[PDB]
Amino acid sequence: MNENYYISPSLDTLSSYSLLQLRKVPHLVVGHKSYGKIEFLEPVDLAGIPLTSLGGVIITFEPKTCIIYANLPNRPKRGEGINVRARITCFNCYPVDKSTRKPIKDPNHQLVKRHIERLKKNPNSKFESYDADSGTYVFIVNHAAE
Amino acid sequence: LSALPIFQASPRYIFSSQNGTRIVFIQDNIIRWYNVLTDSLYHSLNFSRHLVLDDTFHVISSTSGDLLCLFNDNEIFVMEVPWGYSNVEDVSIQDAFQIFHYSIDEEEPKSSIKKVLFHPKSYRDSCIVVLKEDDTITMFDILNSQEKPIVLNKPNNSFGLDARVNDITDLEFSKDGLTLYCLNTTEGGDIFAFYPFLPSVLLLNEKDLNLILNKSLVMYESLDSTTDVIVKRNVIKQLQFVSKLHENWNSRFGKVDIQKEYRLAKVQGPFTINPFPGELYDYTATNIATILIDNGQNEIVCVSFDDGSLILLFKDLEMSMSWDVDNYVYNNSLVLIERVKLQREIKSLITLPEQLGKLYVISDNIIQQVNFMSWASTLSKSINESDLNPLAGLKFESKLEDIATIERIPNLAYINWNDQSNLALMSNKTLTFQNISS
Amino acid sequence: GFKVVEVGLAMNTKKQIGDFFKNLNM
Repeated sequence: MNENYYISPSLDTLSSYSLLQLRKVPHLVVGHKSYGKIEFLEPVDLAGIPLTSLGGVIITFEPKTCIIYANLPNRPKRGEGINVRARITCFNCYPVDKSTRKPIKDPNHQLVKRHIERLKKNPNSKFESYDADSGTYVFIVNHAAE
Repeated sequence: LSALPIFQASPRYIFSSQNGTRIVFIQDNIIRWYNVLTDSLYHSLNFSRHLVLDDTFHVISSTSGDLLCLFNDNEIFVMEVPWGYSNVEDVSIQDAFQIFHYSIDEEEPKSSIKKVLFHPKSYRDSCIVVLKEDDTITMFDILNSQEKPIVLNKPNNSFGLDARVNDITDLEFSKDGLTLYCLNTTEGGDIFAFYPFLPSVLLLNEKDLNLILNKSLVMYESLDSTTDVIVKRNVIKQLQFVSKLHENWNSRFGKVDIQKEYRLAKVQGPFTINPFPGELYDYTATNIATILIDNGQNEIVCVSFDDGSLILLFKDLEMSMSWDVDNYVYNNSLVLIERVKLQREIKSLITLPEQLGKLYVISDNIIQQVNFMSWASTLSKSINESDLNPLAGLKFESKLEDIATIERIPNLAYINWNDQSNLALMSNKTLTFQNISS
Repeated sequence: GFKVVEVGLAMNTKKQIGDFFKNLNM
């Protein structure tokens, strides 16, 4: 788990958890200091999972994207392990200028209104919020591993 | 002449081949084919026994004119026009003309077919490209079951923006033959591209084989140390690949085999469209077309928009081939040359290989023809003569012209008859012919 | 191949033509 990621509770706190209470881990938060984070809104089962994988093996971040379970998914069934409802936050998801491919950070540009309107259109990720200035996009997904 | 035996009737399609010399006519589930210079009578092959068409089906023809592809949202058929046969009676011989079939139900949530295209450079037209609602693009080898279809732009298990290309409205091959342009809608309209997008057996003549080898060498030399590491890798890969092609190229057939490994390529894009018209941010891209400017693969990319507008683009940078790199961008650059507002609802774009720098735009009741050879002809001269001067002054305005009034998006076809090129406009109810200059 | 200089020149001309159209429209 490189310097970029972080988990809550501590990788330490999680280590001391009873083999039993390592299945009811509530309020789990994994994030990348530069790209965004994912907050699980349901208890998570971290049993049978190497606590350092949640770093950049199981949960991974890249510009505007969040990938769960690298290639060849363990097939977590719904409500199992990590496949649970969660709030994902992606930083710098501004609209892009077509002739430059650079981010348009002005809150009133034509693309803004349309950009938001686009985000609200459920791409299997329920829109919760978009900050015109921050460019921060927040949405909810019912099943993390899907 | 509308008084030709093959035409008289009672879904209807018409296609031409070999410089408007051969005509193919579909009506009542029967294929009629007639070679204007070779036959005295036309011939037929009723295929009702294999497929009965309904107005939901789309049918396209390979440019060579040897194959037809009939499809709907669920299945695909590929038939061989019996050129050369005269008496197709044998039930066994007629089934020989049924070359390939596919249904989405053939797979174990099944995405339906949105569009199908023949790969422009597959040997014996053996490759069909299929775009599904999936935004998934698949290549089927019509002539080989020992080939598992190749699926590109597969769905991802990602969240957030731009995992892969989504919301593709149209597809179009570059006139280079190795590139596939995709027009998507996710953000009002953008262009992505698959380079290379190869069939299992690539049609490549000697002139073209050396062109991509030389372009490959120019870029290899163009490498320096500031060059991005990922780019450097691709350029070197490109040169290695094109060199291997040159080593296995069969000159007598002008073809070369391509291993499944080199056919899995990840999309490049979005392309930069500079300078993008501000108005268009309020509309959506509809279609994309590629128009040939000269005889050296020089082309213009054309894109449709909600506002009945058209933007003629030009690719100034040379792309490098890419297979792994996600979100690879690099010389994915397009420049705006002109914008054409037709203020009509553009329902589709069409081109006829036989006419350079000309594009047919089917609006709601008109078929207009945008002719940009006024400037395009000079543009290719300067590209080929490395002289920018001619461009100075040139007004980049295309000649717009109303071809005819339609009612149902007609089927077009170029027919060269007795020293006079013509345009056949086919529709449910009619079959018109019109003179074409040049 | 030989034509390499010829091809490189064409590619370079296209870049120049790229700027022309960039600095032609607003």
